[PDB]
Amino acid sequence: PDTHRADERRFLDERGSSGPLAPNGLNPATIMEKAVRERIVESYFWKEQCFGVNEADIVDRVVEHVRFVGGVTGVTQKPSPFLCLAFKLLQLAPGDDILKEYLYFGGEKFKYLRALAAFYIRLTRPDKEVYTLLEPFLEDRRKLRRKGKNGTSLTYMDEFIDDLLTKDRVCSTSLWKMRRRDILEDLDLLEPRVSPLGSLEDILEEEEQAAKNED
Amino acid sequence: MGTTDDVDPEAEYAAWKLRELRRLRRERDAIEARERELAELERRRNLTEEERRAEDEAHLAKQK
Repeated sequence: PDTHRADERRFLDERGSSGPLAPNGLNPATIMEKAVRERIVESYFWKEQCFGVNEADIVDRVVEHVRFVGGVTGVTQKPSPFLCLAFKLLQLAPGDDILKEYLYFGGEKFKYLRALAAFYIRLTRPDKEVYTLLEPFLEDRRKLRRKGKNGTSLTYMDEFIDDLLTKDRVCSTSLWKMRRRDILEDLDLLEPRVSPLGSLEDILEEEEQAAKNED
Repeated sequence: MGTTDDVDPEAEYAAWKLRELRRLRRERDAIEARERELAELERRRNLTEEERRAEDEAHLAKQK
């Protein structure tokens, strides 16, 4: 009595023939590399915690099980629960409402949920939309753990977002190549990014004022 | 390991401020680089026929 295994097997073994595409025009099943897909579906966490899960279950699993951001680590090539849940999100293909909830409301309560949502958005969304959605969270300064060679190292949400926005490979996953932000700006699709701090000149003026006055 | 937020709000905000400043400086550097590119473009545009010929020949013979 297990339709779940059948559905998963169907998704993994072939897609795009009977697969709805991501908003960026990619096929969700092939967004992550085949090798990594193998490492995930074979993994214990996938088999015991991702089996037949739901979008609600996604939040529950994130709170319960993810303690860091990472791809595949160690000699055994174990995929992080974070990565596995990302792959599951690729499977579930959640809509804008669910992503909105995860990111803003869930993200406010659970930082790793925001990290997951941001990752998924970078994976599945058009470049302009990705910049517009993710750039505000450069103001999110909450601490995150990232999986290193032994244990974990410290990073921050704004650093993770910046990585998503500026790097080709994140969490053992190749991110679809994007038009650079300056290209979008040149094409008038995007205005230049506005920092919460303001312009560099403004920062210089405030700095000079703070220095001149006694402090 | 594990992470705990807001153990020292002031310090954490200061650190974030430096990170954001770093991003801002990166953006500024990019802008200046682009302006240098436009400057060189314009410079090429204003070369005479013979000047451009001499320049391109010099570059080619140099790469040779």
